[PDB]
Amino acid sequence: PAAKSIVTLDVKPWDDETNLEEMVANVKAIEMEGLTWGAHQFIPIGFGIKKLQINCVVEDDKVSLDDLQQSIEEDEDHVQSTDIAAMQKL
Amino acid sequence: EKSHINVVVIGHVDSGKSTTTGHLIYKCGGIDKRTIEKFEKEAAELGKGSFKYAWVLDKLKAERERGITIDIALWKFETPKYQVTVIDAPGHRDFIKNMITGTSQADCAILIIAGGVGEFEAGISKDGQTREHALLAFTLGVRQLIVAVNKMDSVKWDESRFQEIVKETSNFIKKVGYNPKTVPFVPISGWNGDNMIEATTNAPWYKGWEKETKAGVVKGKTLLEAIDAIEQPSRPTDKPLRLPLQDVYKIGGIGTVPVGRVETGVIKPGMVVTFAPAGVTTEVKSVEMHHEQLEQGVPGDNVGFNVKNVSVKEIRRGNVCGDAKNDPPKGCASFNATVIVLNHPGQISAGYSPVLDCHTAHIACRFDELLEKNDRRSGKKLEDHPKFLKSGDAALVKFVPSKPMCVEAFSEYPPLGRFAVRDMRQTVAVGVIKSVDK
Repeated sequence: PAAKSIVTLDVKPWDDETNLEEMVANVKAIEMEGLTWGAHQFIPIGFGIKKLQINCVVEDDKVSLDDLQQSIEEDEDHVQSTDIAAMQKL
Repeated sequence: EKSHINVVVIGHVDSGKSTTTGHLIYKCGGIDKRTIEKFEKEAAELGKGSFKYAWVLDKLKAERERGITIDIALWKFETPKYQVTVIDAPGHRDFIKNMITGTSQADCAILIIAGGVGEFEAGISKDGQTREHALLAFTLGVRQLIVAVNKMDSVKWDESRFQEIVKETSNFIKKVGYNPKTVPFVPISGWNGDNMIEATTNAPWYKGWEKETKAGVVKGKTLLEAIDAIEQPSRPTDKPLRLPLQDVYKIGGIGTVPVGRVETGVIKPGMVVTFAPAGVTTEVKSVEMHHEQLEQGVPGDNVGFNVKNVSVKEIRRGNVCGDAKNDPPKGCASFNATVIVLNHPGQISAGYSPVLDCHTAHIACRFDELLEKNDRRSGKKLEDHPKFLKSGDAALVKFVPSKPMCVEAFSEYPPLGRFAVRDMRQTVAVGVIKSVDK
C-alpha cells in the first residue's frame, strides 16, 4: 500500500469575526487524489480568536503539503495563514 | 511530576517503526483511546477474548486512514521521568522542512532497524531516506541517539545476527557522525513486545544495552528504559526573549494582537518589547493562551499578546519579538552559516538565491560567497573559497537576505539559527547560522 502521513493543519482567520464555518467548508471542499479530510475543532488561541485545527491523511507520493497549504490560503476572505501543527507517519 | 523531552523515531519503511512507536503510545500514553477501547472489545471475536496490542494498533491505523478518529497528530506518552512528545517521522518529502523549522526539535532520535537480511541492507542505503533523517538530526544538533533492532523474532533472537547488525549499524551511524559508544542498542519486537516495556524471555544471551555518558556507564534492558535514560537537556529559560510571529490580528476593543511561539526567554505583561526587523517598540499589555490569561508565556507556549500603538500593517509574520532591555532582536545585513547540501539534481554556485525558511520567515537569500568547504563531522576547513557545492558537501556560506530579516547564531538562539533551503520542490540544503552582521 502507498506510504501515508496523518497531518493536523492549523488554519488561522483574519479576526474574531471570521465565519469559521465557511472557512472549514472551503477547506473540506478541496479535493485531491490521496487526500482524506478528518476530524476538526475550533480552538481558542486567545482574545476571542479561534483557529481551525483539522486532520487530513495524505498519500506522500500524491499530495504536496506545500501546495495544499497554498490552496487553502487562496481563500483570502477567511484565511490569513496555515501552519502544520503536527504530522506523523502512518 | 515530569520533565518534557521531544523524540523523533526514524527508520526504513519496512523497519516496523510505526508499530513500535504505536506500542509505546498505546501502553504509556492516551491517544485516540476511545478508538482503542472500541477495538479491544471487538477483539473478543478473534477467539475467546485474547488480543495482541499489534492487532489493535492495526485497526487503529485503518480507522485513522478513514479520517474518523478524533485526536490530532500531536502524540505523547510517559516514562518514569518524562512526558515524551514523539514523532514517528513521516516519509513525506515536505516533512524535511518541517523537521528543520518546525517547532519541537528532537532531544533524542530513535533509529529502528529491521533485523531481516534483506530488510536491514535496504535500510542503510547511502541514498535512503533513513540516512537523510539521521543526517538532518545530527546536523541540527540532536546528539542523543538510541538504536532498536526490530523483528528479532524473524531471525529467531539469534545473538550473532544481532551482533552483526550492531556492528554494521555502528559503521552506518559513525559515518553520519554519532559516536556508537554513547548509543544504546536494544534488540526488540514491536509486534510481540519484547524489550519494549518489559524485558524479553526469548534471548538468554541478552545482558541488556549500555552507553557511555559523561558521568559513567548507563545500562538497562528495555526500549522504555533507554528512553527514560535520555539525558535532560537545558531549556533557554534564562536567555533573552525571542518570539517569531505567526500571525497578527486586529481585534475590536482590544487592538493589535500578534500570535507566535515563545522560542527563548519569557514574555510577561509589563515588559517592553521590540519587533525586528522593523524596530518598533512597545509595552506588552496582556498575554493569552488557549482560554487562560497568563502571567507568563514560557519556551514552547504559542501565545497571543496585545500591544498598543502598533498597526497590524507595521508588523507581520516572520518578524521577531524580543525584549527591548535584554539583547533586543535586530535585522541583519548578512549572516554566515554552515550549509549541508542534501541529495538533489543540481549544483550550487555563488549568486544562487533560493528561498530560505528560518523560524516563521520565508525569504530568498543570496549565497553571496562560498567561504569554505569543510569536513562535515569535524568542521575542519578543507579549502578556501570553493567554486561550487554539490550533494554531500558541508560549507561555510555568506548569506545576504533580499528582505529585512532577523536571524540568530545557532549557538545563542537555536530556533532562530537553523534553516531549510528550498528548491526543485524539495529542501535541497540545511543551514546552521554561525555569525550574524546585525
